[PDB]
Amino acid sequence: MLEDLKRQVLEANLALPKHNLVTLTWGNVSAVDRERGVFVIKPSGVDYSIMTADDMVVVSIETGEVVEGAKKPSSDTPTHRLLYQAFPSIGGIVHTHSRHATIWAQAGQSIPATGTTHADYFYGTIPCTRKMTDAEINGEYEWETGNVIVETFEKQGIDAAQMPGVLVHSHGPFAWGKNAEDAVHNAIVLEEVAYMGIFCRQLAPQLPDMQQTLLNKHYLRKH
Amino acid sequence: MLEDLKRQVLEANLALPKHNLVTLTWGNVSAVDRERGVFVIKPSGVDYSIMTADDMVVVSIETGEVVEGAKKPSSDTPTHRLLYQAFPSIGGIVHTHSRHATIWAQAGQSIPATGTTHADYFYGTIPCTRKMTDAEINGEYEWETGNVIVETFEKQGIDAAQMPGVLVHSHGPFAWGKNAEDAVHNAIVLEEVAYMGIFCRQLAPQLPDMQQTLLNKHYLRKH
Amino acid sequence: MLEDLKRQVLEANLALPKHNLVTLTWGNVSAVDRERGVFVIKPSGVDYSIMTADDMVVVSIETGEVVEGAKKPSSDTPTHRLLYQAFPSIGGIVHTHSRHATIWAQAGQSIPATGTTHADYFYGTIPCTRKMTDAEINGEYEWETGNVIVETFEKQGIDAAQMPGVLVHSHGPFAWGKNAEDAVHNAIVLEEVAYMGIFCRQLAPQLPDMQQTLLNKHYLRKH
Amino acid sequence: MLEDLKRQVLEANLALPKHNLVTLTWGNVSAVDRERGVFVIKPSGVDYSIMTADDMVVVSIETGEVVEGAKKPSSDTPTHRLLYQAFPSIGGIVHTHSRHATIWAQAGQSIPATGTTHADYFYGTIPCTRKMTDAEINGEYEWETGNVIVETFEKQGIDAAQMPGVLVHSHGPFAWGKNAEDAVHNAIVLEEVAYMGIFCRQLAPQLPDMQQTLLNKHYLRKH
Ligand SMILES: [Zn+2]
Ligand SMILES: [Zn+2]
Ligand SMILES: [Zn+2]
Ligand SMILES: [Zn+2]
Repeated sequence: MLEDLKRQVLEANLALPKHNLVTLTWGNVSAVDRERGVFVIKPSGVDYSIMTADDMVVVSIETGEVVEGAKKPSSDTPTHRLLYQAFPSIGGIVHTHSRHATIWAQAGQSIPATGTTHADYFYGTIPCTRKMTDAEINGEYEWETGNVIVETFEKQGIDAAQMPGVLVHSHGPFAWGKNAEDAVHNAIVLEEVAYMGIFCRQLAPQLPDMQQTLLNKHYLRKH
Repeated sequence: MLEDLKRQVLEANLALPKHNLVTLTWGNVSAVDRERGVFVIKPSGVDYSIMTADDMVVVSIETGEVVEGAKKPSSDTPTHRLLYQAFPSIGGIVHTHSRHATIWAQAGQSIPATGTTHADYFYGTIPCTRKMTDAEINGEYEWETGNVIVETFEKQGIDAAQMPGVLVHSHGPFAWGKNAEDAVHNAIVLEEVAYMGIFCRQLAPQLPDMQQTLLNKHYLRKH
Repeated sequence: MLEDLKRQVLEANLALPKHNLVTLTWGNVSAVDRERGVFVIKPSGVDYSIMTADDMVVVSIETGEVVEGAKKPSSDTPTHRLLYQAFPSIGGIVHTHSRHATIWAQAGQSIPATGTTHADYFYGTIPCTRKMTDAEINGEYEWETGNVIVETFEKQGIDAAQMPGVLVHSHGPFAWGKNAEDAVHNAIVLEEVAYMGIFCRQLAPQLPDMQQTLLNKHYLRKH
Repeated sequence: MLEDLKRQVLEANLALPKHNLVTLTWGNVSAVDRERGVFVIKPSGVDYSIMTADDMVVVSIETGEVVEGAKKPSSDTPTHRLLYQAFPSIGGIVHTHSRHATIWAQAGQSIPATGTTHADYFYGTIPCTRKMTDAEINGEYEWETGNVIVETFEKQGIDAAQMPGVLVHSHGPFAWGKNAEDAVHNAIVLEEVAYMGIFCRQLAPQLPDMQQTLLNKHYLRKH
């Protein structure tokens, strides 16, 4: 019912292993169609090497119910849905356990902006959420994961439109963008600055965050 | 005599270099057939690029004697055999010297669970064995290596069915699963969490193990 | 108007992703033609996988105006131009955000010469610039970036002909050479010594710079 | 005049980039023919992608003079020659600047045996030479590099037949074996244990060298 969207989401998902952001069947990408009040997401239980546009699943933003698709949607669907509802500006969402972004997530630390590479895509510190409560973990887990992300941005006054990424404590990264492709790009850059962030810290443990002026020059220039 | 099993084991072995879990001729995979009281394992002295299903060797679980095969079985056969005998639930075993899991093994330290990636495959700390005694090293080495692994799980009260992996002090990782393929997957994830475990420790040297609730949510959800 | 030069610059740019010096669309290479008072540089907004020799842009060294080309030149053109004007000897320039060189840049530290690998291409410490002032960042940024590089070499008395590389604080590496190809080679070696520099420091935090005699033997031997 | 040897040496050299032991034109492999009193080595100034068996150069062990070949021999020829003369048992030599072995070399530290991976190929600590004197550096450099290696093994009482590798302070690794292929294998394993050696140290800074019994079990088993 949204063949082109399914194609985009299919290609985005296929891009995950190509850019070494994932292994086995981890990761998932989705793209939204606000007008139709629905979003397309990777299916659960399908290898990337067999995946076809038909395997993509269409889900209702409002009810989280599957509108079209023979396969079961990704188990992360609730988190995606919550995010689309909470952040109006986003059009695509990417979830992976890319090694270095995940390393920061497991360490429960935020990735500070120390380079223009980072400044070009994330306006400031890429936030890491607080740990989830037992109530949250044992309740509607995936949906609750989404709430913890939204809470992180709200309590810290950060605009989801200027920070297309977040690290979920002890879990991994979540990125988003204008569309499926854009989200994938932010996901790869997120992994990139996560990697460089580890070693530049090692070289300079007391390195201060980059100059606000430089951060502004780069982020505001684009966007 | 077990053509399909030989095919599975052949493919599993071939997967080792594809996933960069090994170099040269290191590593070996085997799968069991309880009813026939036998297991199929990689041959010793054969490059992965020349290996064929016929090269796989069939070995008796009870006697450790070669039941069928023109080639010599992997020198690690005794360890595999011991493990099949000791852990009834396992159907496949993988041994590699994958860089990061091996780094932990040489450091003689256990990989703590600090992420959901880990929680999805290993129910808790991936154990590292104690050093082997000179008696053990100079006796039936490979067989004794198997005993040290079993002893590790017993003295620490860990269920082999919930912890499909172990690190042998100063040597390398050993993984297992329901079958050849499943064992290979656990082997690759083991390497993965080993890698992330190194750097998340660097970022947070005092990082506590992940929340028991989160560990439970993830491991118990599957399995 | 300089088909062969465009070919060289096209190939050089295409080499960036091949040698894993870049991702997405980052990076850019240019080569000069002193006699014609012009230089050819990568275009802005074109994927490496679609790039053709026609996409290359010809720019005036003196006016920085586009002499030929349907596409917009790289946003880094001003930095390139400034460098060609300031350093007469250079014939090619490469800019990338290659992970390890960039790690040093974000750490704001210079890469010391600790190996003959380094000695063969850089005569001494590969300099990292000071931070740029707000005036510089908010003025003609790219052009000013070039000035900060030149100032670095002048105040430190380093000959651009013996040090084909520099790290721009919080940004990334810039390399150059006799031509497009030569610059690319220096860029890859720069990344290489940046990588080894990180870990040899970890192994030996108090390691002194390599023997001046060894540095001289290697650099002076070639060049 | 030794077509088969030239083929072997050609393939060995070509293996260097395949196993990521080198970049650009670094590295070189040679194999000897004691009876003919000559050795075949990679040529200087030829890309790996263009190299053919004819490009290999034949050199006299006794005079170091080129016996056959249109191209100039590797600038490292003297070091190779010296080594063949000093160590009768070796039949092949490999020199590379493989990242991790080179990291140890630049740090001027020896790689301790902490794993069976290492034990299978190197009987003990892989030695790193002392720094070379100015007299040595400014004299017959390459030949002198060979002398420093031999001196290292002699003063430390280490048998070249049991330690197919060495690190030259501030330079890089040198490996050898029964033949070209065997030397290449030792070179790749040397890089491997160098890599793991870096991080297992990070995990366990006070980790003692592996048990002598385990080292013996593994090295003596083979060889
Ligand atoms: Zn996840
Ligand atoms: Zn082993
Ligand atoms: Zn840049
Ligand atoms: Zn060298």
